[PDB]
Amino acid sequence: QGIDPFTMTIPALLSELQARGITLSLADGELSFRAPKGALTPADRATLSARREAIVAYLAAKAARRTDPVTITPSAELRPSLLQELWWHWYGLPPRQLNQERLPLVKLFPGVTAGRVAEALRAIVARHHTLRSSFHEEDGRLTVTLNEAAALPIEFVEADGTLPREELEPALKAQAAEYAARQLPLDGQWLLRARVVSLAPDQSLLLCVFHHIIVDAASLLLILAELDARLADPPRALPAAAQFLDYAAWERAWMADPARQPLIDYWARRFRALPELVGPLTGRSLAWQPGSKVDHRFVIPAAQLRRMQAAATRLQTSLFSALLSAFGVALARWSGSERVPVRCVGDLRTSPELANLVGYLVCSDVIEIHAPAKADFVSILKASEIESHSAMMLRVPTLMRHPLHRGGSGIEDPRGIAATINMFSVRIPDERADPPWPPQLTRSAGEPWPIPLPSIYLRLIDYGHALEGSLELNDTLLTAAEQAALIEALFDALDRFLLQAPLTTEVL
Amino acid sequence: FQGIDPFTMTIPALLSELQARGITLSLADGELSFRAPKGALTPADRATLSARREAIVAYLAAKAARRTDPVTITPSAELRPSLLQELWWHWYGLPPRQLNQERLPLVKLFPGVTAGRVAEALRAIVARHHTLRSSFHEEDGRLTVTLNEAAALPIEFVEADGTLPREELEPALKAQAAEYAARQLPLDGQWLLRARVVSLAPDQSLLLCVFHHIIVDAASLLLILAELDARLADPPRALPAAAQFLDYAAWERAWMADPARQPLIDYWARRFRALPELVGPLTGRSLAWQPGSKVDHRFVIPAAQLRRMQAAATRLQTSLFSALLSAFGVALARWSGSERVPVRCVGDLRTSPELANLVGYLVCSDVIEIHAPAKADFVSILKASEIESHSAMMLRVPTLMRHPLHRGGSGIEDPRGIAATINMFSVRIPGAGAPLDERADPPWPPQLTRSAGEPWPIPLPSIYLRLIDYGHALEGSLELNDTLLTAAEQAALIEALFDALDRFLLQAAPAAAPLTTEVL
Repeated sequence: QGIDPFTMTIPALLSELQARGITLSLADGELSFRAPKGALTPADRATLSARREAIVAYLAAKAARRTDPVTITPSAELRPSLLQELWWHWYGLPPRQLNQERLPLVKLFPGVTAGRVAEALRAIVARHHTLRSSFHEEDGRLTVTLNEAAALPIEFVEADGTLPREELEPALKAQAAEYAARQLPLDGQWLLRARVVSLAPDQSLLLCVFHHIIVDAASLLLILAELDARLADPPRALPAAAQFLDYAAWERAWMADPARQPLIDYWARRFRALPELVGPLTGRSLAWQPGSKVDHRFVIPAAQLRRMQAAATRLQTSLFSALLSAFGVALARWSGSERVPVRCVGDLRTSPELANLVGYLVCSDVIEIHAPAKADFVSILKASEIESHSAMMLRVPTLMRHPLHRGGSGIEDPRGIAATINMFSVRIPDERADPPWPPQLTRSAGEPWPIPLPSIYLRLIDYGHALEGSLELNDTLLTAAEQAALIEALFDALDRFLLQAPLTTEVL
Repeated sequence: FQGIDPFTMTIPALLSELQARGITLSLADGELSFRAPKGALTPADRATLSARREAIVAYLAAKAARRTDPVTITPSAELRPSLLQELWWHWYGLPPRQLNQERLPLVKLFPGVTAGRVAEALRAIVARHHTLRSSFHEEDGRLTVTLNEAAALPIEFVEADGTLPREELEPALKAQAAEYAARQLPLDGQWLLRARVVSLAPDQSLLLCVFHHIIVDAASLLLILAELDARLADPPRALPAAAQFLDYAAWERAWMADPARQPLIDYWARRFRALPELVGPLTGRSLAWQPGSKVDHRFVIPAAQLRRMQAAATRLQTSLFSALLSAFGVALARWSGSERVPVRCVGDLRTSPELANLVGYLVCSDVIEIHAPAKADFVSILKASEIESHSAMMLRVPTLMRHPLHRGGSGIEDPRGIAATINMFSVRIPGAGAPLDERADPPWPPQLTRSAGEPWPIPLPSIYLRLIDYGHALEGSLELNDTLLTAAEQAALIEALFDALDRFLLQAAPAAAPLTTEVL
């Protein structure tokens, strides 16, 4: 619990009161509290009185939140979703699309014929109607149509499955790479392509590419799970799934309700108050600008990842939260600013009604991490956990997703926050006790972004046995010395706060 | 608990973080070395240690100079004043009216025991612990100490009418005790204690003693009460072995004169030059000790709230004392507006078995600085302050911030520059302390009793919080210089203290009590 409740954030103030058995509620503009007798102290009452405006604003936002159950009713309307409009109008149709428009799927199906794989894939496409979307503009109005699943041209090619493991693996890897590198234009007829490689009469390799406007990473996992179930012998039952087209109608209705206005206003106000980070050596604003996207990839192997999970347990927190706090501390140290906003990528599938919905359901949780040099890590961690829970409770689907060229309600454009983090876990099927630190880094070639590029974007996937990371940077905005210092700051934070949680004597 | 900027942590906190990783720093032949698992010390660690090498070596040199167990006290030392007796004598002088804190009273009823048996036991205690018989005088200005004979102690016998009704007898006995305790016991008097037995009846005796504080501390008062109980029990209990304070005094003088002490002195002198200065939040006046009027604000925390405070300290994995110290420091920070609060913590040198049961004056000070930035949380302040208290206790010097000086010194003795003192100790004597209060919902804050002012013509501790944990209750007295702090400053400091106790130690501890809804 903080020392000065008068200057805590409202989420932290409310959480502190919650831990002492005091819960606040808003009804008809009247603010009230429920607690055991004498729990609310005169000092509490003075704080609540001094900060009444902010408290009631926060509570009105909370009243406008998405509440369970999310009840999706079938919709006769076929129209672009709010997020599809944001994507289409922001990214446009450049002659070469950004690589992030394409999401590949690569899966070997031992024992299964190419025809059975293609049949299962086509049935998936027939089932989740959003997969068949096709977009075009008429008079500036974006419109969507559905292809017929029967018309999907699934390609069949062959490879010699009897080749030795050490020639066959590179050949298949090169086939997948070439396939995934082809353009999948946003205005194309189909927003996916599928190809089956027959390794043998009963050995098949599936290669798909889906357009990111229609499919998120969680949906790729859903598609793989549905494939495994359909191709098992005998096939397993398929869990029911709502349709994204129906969700899209529900979401447009939910967003157009004036009841949302307290929530929108809350976020808009918070974003006006966000500080600006600058290059530590350049003083340039770190708001998003065009540039060259360079990816710095690394893998934390099993032993170190296990130490990190142990440290996270000892801090009574998730691995995600520990990593988010280390990232914020690294950014504070690197930038020189003790207040660091971070855009955290999340998944709107947080209720059973949305569990198996195939589509685009990516969202953002924006928090502000405070790392004063006098503080300890666990304290920053605890504060950030509170901010993360509040942000997740108060999610708005369009919030800091894609930038805007116009308009908006002040919550949509993410360009003013330099740093994004995107962490998730995968649990679908190294061990050196001698891993170096820092882990080995591979620097990618630069991808040209003629449009604003996330200045700093840390992607992390926890596979259980390893943690894959990619620090994507605007190599045109950050100097090489700035980039190296940020990498050093990141690895130092990870080591100090998460790794370090026979005896020799040396003179120092 | 690990800080964000190790470059600016205190050395005790830095060493604590490294220890948590199995990294131990040592000093040998002026060379700083480290023991650790083979890949533990990282380049960032090494850069921090190299940049802070001078202060790290100074701290370890202080630690090497520390008091180490065992304390081996040689018996039958020659008789001379202790270092602390000289400090007391020369500081306080012999004013025509002494300060009340010179007198420590003892009041104990011994049902079933005749007056002669009580007097025999008390005299034997006086015969056994020779420092009790000290008497002071000057020879050409040099403080000199001699011993009275225990046989010559004039124990007074008086009577009280034990058959009077309880409501006549109890006030009468309390007035006898109060009058007896109020008489002067001059520092230069022949005896530095006096004893009187009140016969309520031939076999009902009330013992009244007064001891001079230069010779007896509060822990020794408890030791004397325990020894009386042992001596008067049937059958009598063995008496626990005790070293003599006179011999400890010679041991301590030699220990302080050893040149090996110099790095330790040096460390503290340097720490104290760096102490911030606190000022009154409404006056802007320095809160260093000044003459004035001592007013005591007394209160009692009853059983139900004390149990909640103890559960909070258990949940924070700390002692009740550490929790109370951190709450006091946070209150001082909020009240004063200063995020850095020095606190003189009164302690007891009896921390090893060689000093257990030693009757005498063994009071010491542990000085720490509590850092309470408004954005910090309580548990991190608590954890850091624990580290500071452990280091300070390890590096104790008996003369450190005990009594002020008119002259001389080594830069560590005078405590006047620290506004706030805390003095916490525990008692586990059945029936001792405040009346029991087993209400499950006692009011908060506790009722406050303000004493009349005592005139201090010499520098008076500006803020002194005394706390006694009796098990069933926590008795408190906040002693304030009523000439220095305005009434509004005093009220605000008391309110800050009670708010910190409530918010960080009491709250979340109602165990499913009735819920009410109120409009704000």
